[PDB]
Amino acid sequence: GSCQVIGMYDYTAQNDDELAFSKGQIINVLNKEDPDWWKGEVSGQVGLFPSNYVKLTTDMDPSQQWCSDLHLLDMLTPTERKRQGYIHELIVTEENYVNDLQLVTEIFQKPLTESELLTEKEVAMIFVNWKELIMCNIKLLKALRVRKKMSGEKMPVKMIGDILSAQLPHMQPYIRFCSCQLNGAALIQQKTDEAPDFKEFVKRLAMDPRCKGMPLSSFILKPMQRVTRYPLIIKNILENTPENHPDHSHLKHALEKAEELCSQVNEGVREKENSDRL
Repeated sequence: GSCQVIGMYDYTAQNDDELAFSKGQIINVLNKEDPDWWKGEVSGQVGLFPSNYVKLTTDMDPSQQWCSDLHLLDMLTPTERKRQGYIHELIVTEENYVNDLQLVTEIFQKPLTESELLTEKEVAMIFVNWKELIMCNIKLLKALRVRKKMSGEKMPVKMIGDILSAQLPHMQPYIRFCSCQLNGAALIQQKTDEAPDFKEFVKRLAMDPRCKGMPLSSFILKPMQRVTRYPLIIKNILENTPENHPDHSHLKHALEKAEELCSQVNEGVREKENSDRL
């Protein structure tokens, strides 16, 4: 089964059929036949490598990636550490996510609603209820920030499910946005093909350093990506919350609201794509 590993030491290839890598480098594992020589790939290059020189990423403590600076982290149980780790993966990636949404508007939406290089409808077709998403997610973010503040600067957070359980219901605008992003994507391509003024303008918009080289056709995919990601993170938090824990019940409720949001979103996408045959 495909998975990632990180190099725990440097390794120079000793034979032509080997994969050389550096400490800290992540390599994609293609197979683990030989329990000593994994087949890996790094940047399109495939080779065998010593399995004892590597560490599965899934075996890495999540608190070490998302909150290594948490206070008293080393005093917590191994299971509460993972719980803090996943809680912070949720909060950190949310900050990351909300800011990217904002970024799209600032450097792509507004600069296009002024470009006059396309109608008022052609802007809705691409960004649809994008602004609406920024609103319900900013609400979530603010709520998480507050809980984070309530808990103490770099202090373990005890509850999170209540906020997610409460916040997920307002995520309904995603069904609409995700359902229409398929055309919005076609639109952007049509224009960047028929309107030379367009291809150039949107090419300039995208070179803003904060885009790190990502075209608007990929930023537009983020709302869907975020919706499918939630369940995954919430389930990991739940799994590290015992049933006698005061947040357990909320987490269970939140996982559920998150899973169906994702279902509703995916149903809408399919529905909308099917109706484009009638």
